[PDB]
Amino acid sequence: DLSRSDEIQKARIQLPVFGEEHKIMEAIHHNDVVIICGETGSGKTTQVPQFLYEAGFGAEDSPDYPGMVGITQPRRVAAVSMAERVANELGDHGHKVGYQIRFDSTAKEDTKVKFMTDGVLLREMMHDFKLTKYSSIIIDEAHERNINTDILIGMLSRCVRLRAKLHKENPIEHKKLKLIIMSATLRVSDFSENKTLFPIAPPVLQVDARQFPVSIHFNRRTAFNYTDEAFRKTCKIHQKLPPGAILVFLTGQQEITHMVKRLRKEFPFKKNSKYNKDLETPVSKMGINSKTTDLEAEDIDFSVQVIDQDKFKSAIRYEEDEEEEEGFEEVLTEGQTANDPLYVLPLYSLLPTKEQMRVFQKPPQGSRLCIVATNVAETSLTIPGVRYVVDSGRSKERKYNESNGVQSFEVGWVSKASANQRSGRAGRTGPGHCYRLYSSAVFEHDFEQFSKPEILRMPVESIVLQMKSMAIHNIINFPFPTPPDRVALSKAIQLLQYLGALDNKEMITEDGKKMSLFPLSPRFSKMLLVSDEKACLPYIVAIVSALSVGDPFINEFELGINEISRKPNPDENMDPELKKELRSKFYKSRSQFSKLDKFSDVFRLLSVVSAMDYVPKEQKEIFMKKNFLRGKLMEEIVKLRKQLMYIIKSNTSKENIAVVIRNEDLKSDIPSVIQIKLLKQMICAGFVDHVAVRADVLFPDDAKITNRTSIINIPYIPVLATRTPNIEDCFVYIHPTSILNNLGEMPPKYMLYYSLHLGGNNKTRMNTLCDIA
Ligand SMILES: Nc1ncnc2c1ncn2[C@@H]1O[C@H](COP(=O)(O)OP(=O)(O)O)[C@@H](O)[C@H]1O
Ligand SMILES: [Mg+2]
Repeated sequence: DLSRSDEIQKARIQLPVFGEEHKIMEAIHHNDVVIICGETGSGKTTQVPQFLYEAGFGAEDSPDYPGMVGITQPRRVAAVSMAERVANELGDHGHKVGYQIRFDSTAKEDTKVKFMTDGVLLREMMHDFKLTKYSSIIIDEAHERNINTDILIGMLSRCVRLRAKLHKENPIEHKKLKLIIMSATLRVSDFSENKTLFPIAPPVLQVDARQFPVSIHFNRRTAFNYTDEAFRKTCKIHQKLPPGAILVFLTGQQEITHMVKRLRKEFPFKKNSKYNKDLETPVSKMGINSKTTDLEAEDIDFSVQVIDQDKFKSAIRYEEDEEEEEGFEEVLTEGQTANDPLYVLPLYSLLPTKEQMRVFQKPPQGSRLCIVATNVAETSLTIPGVRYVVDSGRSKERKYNESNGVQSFEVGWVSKASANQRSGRAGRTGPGHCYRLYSSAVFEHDFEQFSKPEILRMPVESIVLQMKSMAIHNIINFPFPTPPDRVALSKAIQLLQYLGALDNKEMITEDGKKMSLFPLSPRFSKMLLVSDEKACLPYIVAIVSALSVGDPFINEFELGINEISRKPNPDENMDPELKKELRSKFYKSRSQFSKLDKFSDVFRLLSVVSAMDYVPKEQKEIFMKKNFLRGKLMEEIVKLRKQLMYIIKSNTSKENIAVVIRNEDLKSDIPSVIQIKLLKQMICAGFVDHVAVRADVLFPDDAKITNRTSIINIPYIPVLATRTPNIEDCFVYIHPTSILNNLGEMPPKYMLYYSLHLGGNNKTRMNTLCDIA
């Protein structure tokens, strides 16, 4: 027999999924694949595994369902917390419940209900595709559309098909597999209507959760300093409004730690109270890297966007086209004071497990609970008693810049769907309030309706590399929920081959696996991997960071000081002396960063970035102004170098003991001559498919050229280019801003280019990196 406590079984009957047990189990008995949709707090994660367990799934001599019940989460916080909750709810059967969030954790013997991440199950499928240890797999939180979730759903479609075939043949020897996909929303047509996933559409069950009304309060304007605004709003809620918990939505650990410290200092418990160490978080993050667990966007610090208040405000100035703050008309109730202690706790994915469990316990009497969380608390779990939500409206998400191939992880607006999901957390126990730290205008105009599936926010070569690191062989025909185009997939496989991440039979190499460990686009990952020779790693880190952020050099044409037009075509129609003096100082400044190498634009980049570390704080602006630099880009490059250094150091160890890096660690020696030649080979490894040979070499005497041709007129041809019936439609040229223009000597024979550019219609121009010998 199974025996739960009175508290437990009475909590369960309130949950809307509990009431639909009948329809759910009926569908599961009649169908191998079932989709269940229900809002957060419905009881999906806690109750469906219990339904299966009570039905005999995993029972030690079940004739049809002896395998475990596996349930995946895209979020490891949810995996662990919801495992602990289900173990509690199973009473004297709770020992059957375990979890696994690390690759090399080996789970308990008697575990029959197993919570794990996405990536854990993907890895188990490498050793047993059929997942024979499992009677049922629940893919949870699918509406988040993380890349591993999409991949797992495709993999499981094949697995369930195969298990059904084998079970049809011999049911004593091969058991069926029940696949259940669970979603917070109805947006499941990429699963339910996808015929390559499910030839026969699975049933879609809807659970009708009862959410109390939540009053939505927009701020009048949208503050740039959202952490200060959230602190301010949280204090006002706490001091004026009746009992109930506060959930604050920030974007990452650093912000959360700082905000929790401010709140504890503002509303402490009495001096040397026991509670002022139940709140202590002596370890800000667990030792974690990509070798042991699947990094989530939230965990990765690699941001390339300039933060800038002026740019922010001008981007949203339409809100200035149209008195008290709304949502503060309720008052304190008896036994409350404006200065009650705040039982404030952090909640983010890097948080140690024992600390992350504190958020479900009741606050001590006479205090108010405040959870400062990332969007882990948006749909993946529920904090009891939340009456007030404070929404920064933002999150850290993966982004892919199509124009330059840079993958990064950036703070930006969430979708409207996500904002509404955040608000809803204030409506689980009773009517509540959500305080959005942004205007109704900004919400309307700049919050996208729906967030893009992560597969659409990735370099396709990253998608392919991840699947290949999971030993998924057939990429082209893989049943994606949202498939990339076959052409892009083929090109991505070929790129990974040029990078040596896939071999000639399209299988991952050892260097491929190492690259798959990095959160960067594979060209950059490759350059960092081959870089640990002759103390060259820091130079490559500087170069990758500069390329990721962008060109900090303001050029003559942007300064409006060019003597000759950018383009030679003769179309369209104080200041002079000053312009000539500006040109003088500009070419001097440029030359000052061109001393490491005479042919290589990438090394003038390295040069400014290196010089930047010797310019003390009070010189930055003078430095910037004197050198026509984009100071915000330079500062961002400093920050990114430090982030990337942390990423590498965290990867060297198995357990992360990487130390905070300080600005003084970036001080570089200027590279030696052989160091420079080597850097050129490393960069070339990242861009092997981008070499351009002077047309006069491949074809001498068959094409025009003269003694005094402008350098910018000297034709190059990318070796991998598609020769056309009329050839010259395919040549490319050196840009007039490059270092090469100051040669006079003839330009190199083999040049390495970052990319080619066609806007600016004279001719296709090269964005040059360096020469190849
Ligand atoms: N320690 C706990 N962990 C998780 N949920 C808890 C805990 N204690 C109580 N609960 C309650 O259990 C319910 C869990 O619902 P859940 O299964 O997470 O729904 P869904 O997965 O559909 O969002 C919540 O309403 C929450 O209030
Ligand atoms: Mg859930």
